[PDB]
Amino acid sequence: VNSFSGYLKLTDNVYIKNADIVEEAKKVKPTVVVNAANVYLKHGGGVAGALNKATNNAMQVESDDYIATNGPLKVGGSCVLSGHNLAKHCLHVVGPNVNKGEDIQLLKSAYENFNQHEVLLAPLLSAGIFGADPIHSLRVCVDTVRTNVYLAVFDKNLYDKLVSSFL
Ligand SMILES: Cc1nc(Cn2cnc(N)c3ncnc2-3)cs1
Repeated sequence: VNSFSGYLKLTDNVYIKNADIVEEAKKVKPTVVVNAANVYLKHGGGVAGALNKATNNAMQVESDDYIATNGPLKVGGSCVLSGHNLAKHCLHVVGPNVNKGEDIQLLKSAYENFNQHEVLLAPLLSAGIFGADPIHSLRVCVDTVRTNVYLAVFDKNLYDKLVSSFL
């Protein structure tokens, strides 16, 4: 048993809910929240800007020290940093940004990072302002992640579309 509530079950291991990932993290305090990061860990908008704002910018301060030491992530890569006030850990995962001309084939590599964690609260990678088709992102998630993933979709209209179209 875990503390996640109100999720639709898609598969053996994938669950989904219409909720802001920020509001879900505050309520659950999961072991791992996934950030939809970029390679610079510059948390401007989408899930990164919203998560970072909820940490009072502590996520960005920690992230800048990480980049100063290690350099940028790879597209498709990740790093584990603090979850601050939202979670034990934040897994910063870089999905391809379609709008940036980033290769969509890297989305599977991005979701493979989730398999290093038994349970995660996560957004749909490369969706929203990263420009990918969210229906595709959900399919790659279900076909790639083997650990237990609780997906938060903030947009009501997108949630209803993802559920109705899910095979
Ligand atoms: C770059 C990306 N944006 C989203 C959409 N999205 C944006 N803002 C939030 N606070 C969200 N919580 C859940 N999903 C959210 C997915 S990936």
